[PDB]
Amino acid sequence: SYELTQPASVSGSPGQSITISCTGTSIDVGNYNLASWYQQHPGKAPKLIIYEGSRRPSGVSNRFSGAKSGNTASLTISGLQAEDEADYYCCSYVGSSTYVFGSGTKVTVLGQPKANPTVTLFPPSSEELQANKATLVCLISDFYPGAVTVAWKADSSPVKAGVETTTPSKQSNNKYAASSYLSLTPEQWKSHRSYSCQVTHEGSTVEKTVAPT
Amino acid sequence: QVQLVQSGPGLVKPSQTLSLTCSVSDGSISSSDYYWSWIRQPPGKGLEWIGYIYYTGSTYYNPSLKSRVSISVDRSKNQFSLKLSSVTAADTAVYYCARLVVPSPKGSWFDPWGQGTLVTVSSASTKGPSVFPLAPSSGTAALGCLVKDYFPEPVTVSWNSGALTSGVHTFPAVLQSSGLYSLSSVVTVPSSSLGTQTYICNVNHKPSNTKVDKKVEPKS
Amino acid sequence: TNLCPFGEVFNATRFASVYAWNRKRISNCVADYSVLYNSASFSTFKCYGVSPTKLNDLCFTNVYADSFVIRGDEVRQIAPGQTGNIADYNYKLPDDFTGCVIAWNSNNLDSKVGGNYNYLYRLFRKSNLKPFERDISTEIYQAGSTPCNGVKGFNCYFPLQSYGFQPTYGVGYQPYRVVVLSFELLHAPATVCGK
Ligand SMILES: *[C@@H]1O[C@H](CO)[C@@H](O)[C@H](O)[C@H]1NC(C)=O
Repeated sequence: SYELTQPASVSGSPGQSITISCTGTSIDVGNYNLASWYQQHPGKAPKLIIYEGSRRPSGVSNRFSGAKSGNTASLTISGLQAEDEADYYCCSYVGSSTYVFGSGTKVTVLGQPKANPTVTLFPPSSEELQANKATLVCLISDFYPGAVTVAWKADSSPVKAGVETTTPSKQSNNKYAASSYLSLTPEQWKSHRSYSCQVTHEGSTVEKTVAPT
Repeated sequence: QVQLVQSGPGLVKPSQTLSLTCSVSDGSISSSDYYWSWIRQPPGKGLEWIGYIYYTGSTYYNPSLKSRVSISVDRSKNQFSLKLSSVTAADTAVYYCARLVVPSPKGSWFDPWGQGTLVTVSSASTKGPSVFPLAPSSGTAALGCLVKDYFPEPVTVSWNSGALTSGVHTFPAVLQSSGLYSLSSVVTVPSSSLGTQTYICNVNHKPSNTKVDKKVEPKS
Repeated sequence: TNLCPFGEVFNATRFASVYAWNRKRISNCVADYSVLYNSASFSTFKCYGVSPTKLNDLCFTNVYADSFVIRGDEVRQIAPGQTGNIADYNYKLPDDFTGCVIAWNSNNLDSKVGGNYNYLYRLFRKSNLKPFERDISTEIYQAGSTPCNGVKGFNCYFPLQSYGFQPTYGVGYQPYRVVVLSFELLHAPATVCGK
């Protein structure tokens, strides 16, 4: 089989316990070919949490514990904290040949309250303008859940061409962050009195405006 | 403790050979107790073990890439390298080197890891970014830097040579229709510091060996 | 008027698994034990009921050379009165053992890169092995209440397990080649002597 199977996502409340399953086919007996577990935060390399099924490296919290039910290894995290929100991979030596990692488990800590986004709109810099280019920058941060839509606006008229928008990304405080770019010719920028960036998050709407000055 | 430092080009053209090198510090690569492996992870996907090498030269690759992978070791220079031939867009991934510990049949683990090297497989030529200052205009104000039109990823942005980290927010890049990348990095600072405190972003784009420092001053 | 084929056992290219240990029957030859005790390549050389130096003056009817491979942790079990997975289920020596136990590390030969799984050891058995007993069974061991019917599953395990030798292992987990010499003196003409 070789494909190691993990749940796509698991979730739990703060201070509680969760368990991540790691299902394979190779049925090893007892203390033989014990799996390992790794934590990966966004933009970071994997970090070893559990080795030899249950042993922990020095410096790893005792809130992490490993076990196995013959066919499936399990990583248990007690006393859930906000920083425990990350991706988790199990690893094992399958079929005495290759090293395989699990499908991956996205742990989300429940109980997160709704957060309104902070919009930060910038105008084209004079240096860029003096290079015959113009770009508006609309920055969105500290919103939860991580889904927003962005609508640009010249004066009070919608725009479409020259818009580029990121996918939301989890930041350090577990909230989300996205950014949007509006490319313009300097003529278009100086023609209209102002451009706007309207961000919608969970029915609420926050707008920002900037003018050529 | 041990340390692994990765190095290598972040851009490889199709059908060319990917080449990476991992250097070992605070420890000898000529240890009979350890293996030295490579692991890759396509963006947004999972981890795939490529292969490891013993300090004597013996290698053991993932058979799904055995035909294209060549891992070597240089114990005199305390390094081990990776070579992947006939690369395609499917090979664009972050590549890690890690020490593989196998002391018994009880278990085995990877510790520690390299910081990761993003290698993009594309035909678009390397291009350095243009950096424009995002000037603040207004208790706290927001200012930043715009890193526009570069290829490939990634770029490194620091503020005041690392002396400013609190409140810094380097957003993920955006892919434009032209195929070039563009991102901005901002930091929120007190307003009273604008006329005295100097704020300089340090943009580093290793694929083009371009490092620029743009001082962000208020509009005038 | 010759020299016994002790080189076929010690300098053998391949060794058997401990559960299916290989026995070589030695008879009608002149045994030069000076090749063994004067060799500095042996990590274990324990003799019971006889002296290494005081062996070239002795004659024996038959000599039995048993050869296999185990972990370094399990070398202490190849001795009279020992217990453990090897002494109980793989290779058992009697309390009145008369011979020598010889072993040496073979990490360079019997530990592959990627994992050498050709060497096995019996992990499950209903009762202990009698001295010099050799169990080569592969019947599915029943460790539970329900019967197995020859299929693996809950409380129905395969009786043999692999060593998975690799050079990165600790010395207690590295392979060790063992040669056990049994000296036999019956009411028969003695055929194996020394110088
Ligand atoms: C094994 O071969 C070596 C030479 O390779 C020799 O010195 C040694 O005596 C031999 N051992 C036996 C038991 O024949």
